[PDB]
Amino acid sequence: GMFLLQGAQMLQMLEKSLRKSLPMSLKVYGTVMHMNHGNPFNLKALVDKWPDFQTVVIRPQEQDMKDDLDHYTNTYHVYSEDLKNCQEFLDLPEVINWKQHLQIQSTQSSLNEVIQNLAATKSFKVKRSKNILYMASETIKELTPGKPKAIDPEMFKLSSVDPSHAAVVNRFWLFGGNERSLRFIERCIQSFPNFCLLGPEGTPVSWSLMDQTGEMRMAGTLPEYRAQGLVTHAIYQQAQCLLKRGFPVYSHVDPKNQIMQKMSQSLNHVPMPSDWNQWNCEPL
Repeated sequence: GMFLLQGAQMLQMLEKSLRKSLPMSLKVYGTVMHMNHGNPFNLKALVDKWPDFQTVVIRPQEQDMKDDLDHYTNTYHVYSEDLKNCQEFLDLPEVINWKQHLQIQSTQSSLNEVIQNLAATKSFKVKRSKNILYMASETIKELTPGKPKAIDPEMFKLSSVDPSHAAVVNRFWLFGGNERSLRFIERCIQSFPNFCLLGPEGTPVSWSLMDQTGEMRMAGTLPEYRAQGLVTHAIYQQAQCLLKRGFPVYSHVDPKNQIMQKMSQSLNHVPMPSDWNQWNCEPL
């Protein structure tokens, strides 16, 4: 079937049900937690059956998805208990619009075969980004049962990124650098907590953001400030505020990037048995 969840009662039930499938449901779980805190990205939760769903999809509003090329906006979050059920659900045109450039995100790598099967029936091609999934030790103990190196406090001050400095984050985001990606960063900075270290001139020199899934995202440093462990400070603070607000602390790292794996380990972030995945889909 296909059901659109409506109202806090249903969205809170969905959040609680997904808690039982962490960490593989984490990408969806974090997204639903933010829908339950004002739904700033105007998303909707779809399931194949209620209350005992097999497949959940979080998707944006059709009339916000006016630009077929805006894969940052055209993002879907998926978790499924039954791969055949998932393929039948994602085949429904009200669930996913495969005619656009889009992103599917999940911490469930087994969805790869569902997406490859639908690429063959829905006339799209796929490029998969697979990264290591980290979670804070503290989040692991609560949901699925560590400090930075000292820097000079006269040199660096903790703050948050002003929306007027989105451009710097976007400038150094290696999956961004363009206008559509800037607009996505601006929505993340407007909607969700973020931390930066200000340099001696009072502008952001390192930063940690969050997106609509609750994941820590888009960490970076000004080139002149690299190799000083400054991003560790921004991510540590971001993580501390998430813990305090009762949200999961999670992130991902490219297997190539040993500096960010080491930094993750230094903050007691643990690599998980689930992977981080983004399937970039566009029509043939």
